Amino acid sequence: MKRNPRVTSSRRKCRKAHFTAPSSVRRVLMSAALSSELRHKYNVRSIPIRKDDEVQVVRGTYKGREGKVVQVYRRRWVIHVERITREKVNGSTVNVGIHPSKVIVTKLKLDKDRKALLDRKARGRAADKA
Amino acid sequence: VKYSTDPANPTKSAKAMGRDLRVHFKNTRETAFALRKMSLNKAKRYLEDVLAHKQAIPFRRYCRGVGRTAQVKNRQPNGQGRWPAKSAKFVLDLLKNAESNAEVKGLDVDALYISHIQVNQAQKQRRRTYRAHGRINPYMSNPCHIELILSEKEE
RNA sequence: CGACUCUCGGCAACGGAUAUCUCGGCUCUCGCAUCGAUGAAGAACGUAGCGAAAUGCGAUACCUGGUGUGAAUUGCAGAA
RNA sequence: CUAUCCAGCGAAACCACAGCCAAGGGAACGGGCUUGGCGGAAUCAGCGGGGAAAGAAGACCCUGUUGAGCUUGACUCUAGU
RNA sequence: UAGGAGGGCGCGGCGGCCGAUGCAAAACCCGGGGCGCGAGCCCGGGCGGAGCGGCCGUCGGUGCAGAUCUUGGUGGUAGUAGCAAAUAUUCAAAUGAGAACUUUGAAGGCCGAAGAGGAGAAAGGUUCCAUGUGAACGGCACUUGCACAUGGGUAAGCCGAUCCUAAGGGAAGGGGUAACCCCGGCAGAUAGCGCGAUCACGCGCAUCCCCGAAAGGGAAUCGGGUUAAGAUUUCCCGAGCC
RNA sequence: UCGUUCGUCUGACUUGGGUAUAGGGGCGAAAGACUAAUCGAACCAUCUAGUAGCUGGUUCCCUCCGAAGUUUCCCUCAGGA
RNA sequence: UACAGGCGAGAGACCGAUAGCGAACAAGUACCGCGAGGGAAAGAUGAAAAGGACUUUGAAAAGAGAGUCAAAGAGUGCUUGAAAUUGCCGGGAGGGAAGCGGAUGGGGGCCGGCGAUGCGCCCCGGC
Ligand SMILES: [Mg+2]
Ligand SMILES: [Mg+2]
Ligand SMILES: [Mg+2]
Ligand SMILES: [Mg+2]
Ligand SMILES: [Mg+2]
Ligand SMILES: [Mg+2]
Ligand SMILES: [Mg+2]
Ligand SMILES: [Mg+2]
Ligand SMILES: [Mg+2]
Ligand SMILES: [Mg+2]
Ligand SMILES: [Mg+2]
Ligand SMILES: [Mg+2]
Ligand SMILES: [Mg+2]
Ligand SMILES: [Mg+2]
Ligand SMILES: [Mg+2]
Ligand SMILES: [Mg+2]
Ligand SMILES: [Mg+2]
Ligand SMILES: [Mg+2]
Ligand SMILES: [Mg+2]
Ligand SMILES: [Mg+2]
Ligand SMILES: [Mg+2]
Ligand SMILES: [Mg+2]
Ligand SMILES: [Mg+2]
Ligand SMILES: [Mg+2]
Ligand SMILES: [Mg+2]
Ligand SMILES: [Mg+2]
Ligand SMILES: [Mg+2]
Ligand SMILES: [Mg+2]
Ligand SMILES: [Mg+2]
Ligand SMILES: [Mg+2]
Ligand SMILES: [Mg+2]
Ligand SMILES: [Mg+2]
Ligand SMILES: [Mg+2]
Ligand SMILES: [Mg+2]
Ligand SMILES: [Mg+2]
Ligand SMILES: [Mg+2]
Ligand SMILES: [Mg+2]
Ligand SMILES: [Mg+2]
Ligand SMILES: [Mg+2]
Ligand SMILES: [Mg+2]
Ligand SMILES: [Mg+2]
Ligand SMILES: [Mg+2]
Ligand SMILES: [Mg+2]
Ligand SMILES: [Mg+2]
Ligand SMILES: [Mg+2]
Repeated sequence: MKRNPRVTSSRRKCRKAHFTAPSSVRRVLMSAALSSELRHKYNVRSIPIRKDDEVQVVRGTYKGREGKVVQVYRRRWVIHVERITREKVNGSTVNVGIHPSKVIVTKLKLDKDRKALLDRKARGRAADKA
Repeated sequence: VKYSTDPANPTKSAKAMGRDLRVHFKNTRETAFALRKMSLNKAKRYLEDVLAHKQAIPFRRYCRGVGRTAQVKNRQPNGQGRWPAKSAKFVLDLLKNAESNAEVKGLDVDALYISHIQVNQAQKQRRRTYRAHGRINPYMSNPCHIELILSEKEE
C-alpha cells in the first residue's frame, strides 16, 4: 500500500497518464526484459528498448521467433521486428506489432549512454540486496 | 449475406440480392409477389411485357387508389393493377444477375425457376416540402432490399 | 382449392433499448498568490512538402535558442 | 384547365377500440348494453346525413379574497407649482 | 371506495459471509418444464463473448399506463391529397449504357421594347470560366447544372473612393453626476496659431477641432483591338490631358 | 397572394439614400394606429423552480381494520381550523 | 478567518452517453436572430487493418464466387442488438368489429424424476 500522498491511486488519472504520456515517457513504459543470459551478465532485470536491439518473442502467436528490432513505433506502443510479418490479402507484406513486455532482449545495442545506463541500474539493484 | 430462406437444394441454386435500392417498396413488393414460383423464361418475358405495357402486375395489399384494367383480369378478377416500370427494371437486373451466377456454377438455365423472392424496407431517405403558412413537411422515399434465389426444378 | 383481413411460429428487415465500459462530468478536501502603457484580456489575418477545423505559433510563423534525456517522427514522401 | 386513367415522385390533419339499424333503459339524443330487424369475399368513382367529425384548456356567463388598460367626488402617496 | 397498519416481492450501492464463470458471465430471444394466492422466482434451449449472483446488516436520485407528460423511434392514413398561373411545341441527326428534358440544323410560336432585351446602385460572395464527376441535391428525369471536384480569373496619375460641406454626430477647458455617464456655446492665455520671413524677427488672431454623401459640390481620356473567363475609359495600338 | 373591377395621378404628390425621436418612452391628418409576422405598453436576460383556496398526474403484491358530506367559528360559501 | 475565480494536487457508499456540466467528440461548436441574445446533435470493428487480391455479371452502385479472421452472419456510423412496425415461408379462422372470463372438445408443440422393475427368505460358489 502506498505512503506517498502525492502519487494517485485513481484508475482515471493513472490511465490518463499512460495514454497521454509524451515520447520521452513512452521510452520507459515500452520497456523490455533482459534475457536470462544477459540478466546474469549485467545484473539488471529490464531495460527500455532500442532501435538496433535483438529480441525474441515469448508470448504472442510468434512465440519463439527471434529477430532484430527495426522500428520502435512509440505512437502505437509497439515494435516491429525483422521478418515477424504476415501477408495482406493482396499479397503485400506488413510488419506485425509486438508489445515490448512480451519479448526478451537477447542482444544489446550498446553505446556510451547504454553502458552508463546499465551501470546506474546495476549499482542500484545491488545497493539494496547488499 | 444470409437470406431469409435456405435453398432447398443448395447445389443447384443461384442467388442475387440488392440493398438500399431507390425504388418504391410497395410497388416492388407487388411486382415480386406476382412473380413467385415462375420459371425464369416466363419471368423475363412477363416483366418485359409490363415494361412494354402489354401485361400488368396485380395489386392486392397496397391497392387503395389503384385503377382498374382489362389486362389483369385473368389473375385478379376485380381488374385492379398497374405497370410499375421502375420496379420491373430493377428486378430484371437481379434476375439477369442470378442467371449469370448460375452459368458460372453450371446450372441448367432453362430449368431454373424463382424459388424465393423477398422485398424488405430499407432506411428511408429524407427530403422536405413546403406547405401553406410557412410550414415544412417531410417528403421521403421508401427504398427496398430485394433478394432472390433461382433453383433448378427437380422431377 | 385461391384473393383479402386477422392471427401463431421460424427466418429476414427497421430501430437503437438493454448489458458491459469510459483520457469525461459532479462533489468534498488541500497547497500557493502570479494580468496591464516594458501594451494586458479579447479580436483579426497569416503560418506546414502535402491542412480545412481543433491545437500551436508570428514574416525567425505546428517554430529559433539553452538545458535535461538519449535514437526517433510517422498518414505518405524526403534530407537523413 | 382540372378532376379521371398511366410512368415517375409523393405529404399532412386525425387516430381509446371501432364503425348497419328500431325501440327501451341509461349522466334524461348509443357504434358497443337489453330486446328485436338482420347479416356473404375483394374492389372503383363520388357525396356531404351521422361520427353530438377536425381546428382552440369557451372570447359569452359565473367563480377566484387572479390581473391589467382607462377614469374619478375611492383610500394612501408623489413630480411639479 | 377515501384512509391507516402489518408481512412480503423487486432495483442499485456500502460493510460482512457464501459462491458461479472462456468446459462460456451479463443482456436479450422462445409453441420449453416448473414453483408461488400474488409481487416474482427457478431451470431448459438459443444468442452473446467477460463478467455476475445468493444471504445478514445497512443505505438510496428504488418499481409507471396515463400527466394535450419529456426525448427518440414507428404505424394506419396512402402509393392517397397532389405535381393544372405566366399561349408551344414538332421533325431529323449527333452523343450516349440510357434522350420527351443535352447539342446542331430546320420549322412553328411568345416577350414586343415602361421587354421575358442591354447595363448599374444596395445586398450576396466565387454563384464567373475551363475540365471532369460515384452518391446526394436540382419536389419527373438528365449525358445535365447557379450541384460536386480540381484548376483559372478582377491590372487605372485620367472610373470611383479618397477632398468639401448638408441635416446631423462626436468632442478638449468648464458645468452637472456616487459613478457609468449627461451637457457645445458657456468664452477659457479655447485647442492651430496663420502669413512674411531664416541670416530673425515682424505682422495679423474676429462665429475657430474632427466626422458626416461610391445619387449633392468636384484635376485630368478618347477611338480602335485583345480573353475560356479581364478592360466601352484599367491590358495592347495610337492620340492626348492633369 | 392571384383574377377581374375600382380610387388618385402637378399635387396636403410618389420615391431612394442620409439623419433625428426608444418603451409608461417615441411617433400619431387620431384607427389605441405604428414602434422588425410581437402593441390598451416591444424585445432580451435575470429576480424566478415568482404565487395559485384552481385543473391534470402521482410508479410493486398480499393480509387486516375501515369512513364522511354533519356541529361551531372564519371577507367564511370550489377553502381552513 | 473567507475563498462556485486562477494555477497545482489528492480523494469519493456520486453519474455512466436521454445520466453527469450545455459540451466524454474540431462545444459555447454547427445553426438561428438586425440586435441584446439563443444554442444542439453526435462515444464503442478487430488482439492486430490482417479494412476483403483475384475471377464473373453489370454503365455504375453493387451482386455471386472467393480471400483475411477465433469470428465476419464483428465488413469503416462496424461489441451486444429489445419493442413498436414490415417482408417471406409454413399453419389456422372468418355473414356489419375484434379482443376478454369460465368450460370442455379437436388439432399441434412439448414433456422419460413423463412411469417400476427392487426388496425380504432361501440353494450354492467366492470374497
Ligand atoms: Mg381520387
Ligand atoms: Mg414564408
Ligand atoms: Mg400515378
Ligand atoms: Mg339507434
Ligand atoms: Mg360514439
Ligand atoms: Mg345485440
Ligand atoms: Mg361486406
Ligand atoms: Mg369512396
Ligand atoms: Mg358529415
Ligand atoms: Mg375530439
Ligand atoms: Mg376552460
Ligand atoms: Mg372567498
Ligand atoms: Mg390593479
Ligand atoms: Mg382622495
Ligand atoms: Mg444513486
Ligand atoms: Mg424517481
Ligand atoms: Mg411508457
Ligand atoms: Mg395510474
Ligand atoms: Mg394522385
Ligand atoms: Mg393545384
Ligand atoms: Mg423611359
Ligand atoms: Mg457557369
Ligand atoms: Mg429528382
Ligand atoms: Mg469627410
Ligand atoms: Mg462624393
Ligand atoms: Mg457625386
Ligand atoms: Mg496603352
Ligand atoms: Mg383583390
Ligand atoms: Mg396612372
Ligand atoms: Mg393607374
Ligand atoms: Mg423619401
Ligand atoms: Mg428617410
Ligand atoms: Mg375605441
Ligand atoms: Mg413546483
Ligand atoms: Mg373541483
Ligand atoms: Mg449529455
Ligand atoms: Mg445536452
Ligand atoms: Mg460469435
Ligand atoms: Mg461480434
Ligand atoms: Mg470484446
Ligand atoms: Mg451490431
Ligand atoms: Mg418485433
Ligand atoms: Mg399465410
Ligand atoms: Mg373464449
Ligand atoms: Mg385445451
